[PDB]
Formats: sequence, structure tokens, C-alpha cells
Amino acid sequence: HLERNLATLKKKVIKEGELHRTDYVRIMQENVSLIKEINELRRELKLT
Amino acid sequence: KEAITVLMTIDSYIVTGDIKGNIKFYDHTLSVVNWYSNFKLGAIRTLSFSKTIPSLPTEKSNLPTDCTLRGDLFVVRNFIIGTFDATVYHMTVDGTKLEKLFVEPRDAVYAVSCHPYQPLIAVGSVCGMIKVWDFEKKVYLFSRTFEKGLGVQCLTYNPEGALLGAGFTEGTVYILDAMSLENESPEPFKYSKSSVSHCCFSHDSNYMATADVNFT
Repeated sequence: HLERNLATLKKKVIKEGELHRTDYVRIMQENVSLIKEINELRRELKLT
Repeated sequence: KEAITVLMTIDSYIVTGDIKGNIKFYDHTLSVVNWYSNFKLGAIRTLSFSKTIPSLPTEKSNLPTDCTLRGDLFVVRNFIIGTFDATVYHMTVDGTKLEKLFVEPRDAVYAVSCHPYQPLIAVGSVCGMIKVWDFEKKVYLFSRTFEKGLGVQCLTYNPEGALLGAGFTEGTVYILDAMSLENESPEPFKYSKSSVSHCCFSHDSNYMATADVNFT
């Protein structure tokens, strides 16, 4: 039991790391999109 | 979308310049501050900013609209611009003039001819340019831009100085007006088919000759 528990725990942890990386890059993509939109908006004032 | 290659940062602005004539100033957030663009100017390879930290007039002034939510006064140092194509300019910090300086041969260089009775010297490039100076005055004066993509290397005066002549690497020869650099012959003479390698006048203005790299 003790070993099989430890091993399966480590496997779970590894997939937890996978999820953490996935979400981290998702938020980075969000930040990129926001930066683009900021630039667009600041430009759009120029004409008025 | 367009290629950037210049990056330098001034007094808590960032400044970025492009292959195709748009130069931008930013705040460390990468926030957008008013740009300079679309002049007869491109591929800006030299950016530089004045030693002088600007004193600040505001009672009458010309400053551009910054793009902040309000959009505030904006006063850079003075700063220097220059292209890929060897074109040198200075900007008034207040933007009121984009002033160009000397303008110089783009690429590779080939040798110059003197007027035999006047303090004038003619310079030409491989590319698109022949121009004349008064070498006492050190003054850039009359010049004509030549037809696109013709290579040019040979240059001559006639012994009077009244005539100028130039030789072009693509089978092409022009006679030139030692004033206007008009194409004297309604068309140039394009009899050969490769590079000139010499040109000369006779003592008689009536005769001129060229060599070509085919040994002809």
C-alpha cells in the first residue's frame, strides 16, 4: 500500500505541474491580448 | 507588422524605429506616446538624442498631442535621425521642422571629375546619383538623380569644362550638360551591352570615346 500510494501521488503531482504550466501560459496569452488592445485604444484617440 | 530595428531609451521613455519610416516613443509600461512617421524618410538606422536636457517653454509652444487618457505636454530632448540610404536629418525638438543635412552616396563609390576652369567637382555613385560641389565653398550644390538601377562609374569633363559625361555599367552612355545635367542626346547612347571602363574627350569637343570591360 505505502509504495503504491507514494507512486500514484507522484504521478498526480506531475499532472498538477502540467495544469499549472497550462494555465500560466493561458494568462500570458491574455496579457498579450490586453497589451494589443491598449495600443489600439491609445492610437484611436489620435484623430479626434 | 513592419520590421523594427532600432531601440534606445531616453530619460524614462523608450524609442523604437522601423524599416519603413515610423518612429515611436513609449513609457516603461510600453504605453504609446506620439510617433513620427511618413516623411520622405525610411529604414531609420541612426537615432541619437541631444546632450542638452531641454529647458521648458510653455507660454507659446507647439507640442504634439500625447495619447494619454488626457494627453499631456510632451518635450523630448532634441534627437537625430538617419536612414538606410545615407540621408542625414536633424529634428527641432518642438517638431516644427524635420530638417535634412548633407545627403550622401548610398553605397559604392567611383571617381570624380573636376571642371578645368571653375572650382567645381562632380561626384557620382554606383547608384542613382551624380552631384557637384564647389570644393572651396564646401557647399553641396547642383545634382541630378539618375534612372533607377543603372550602375554608373565613369565620369569625365571635356577639356573646355562646358560638357560632362558619364558611363554606366549596363551598356549605357550619357552625355551630360555641364550645367543642368540634362540628357543632351534625346536618348542616351546604349550601343554596348556591359560595363564601361573608361571615357575621354578629344581636344576637339566634337569627339569622345569609351572603353568597355569586354575589351571593346
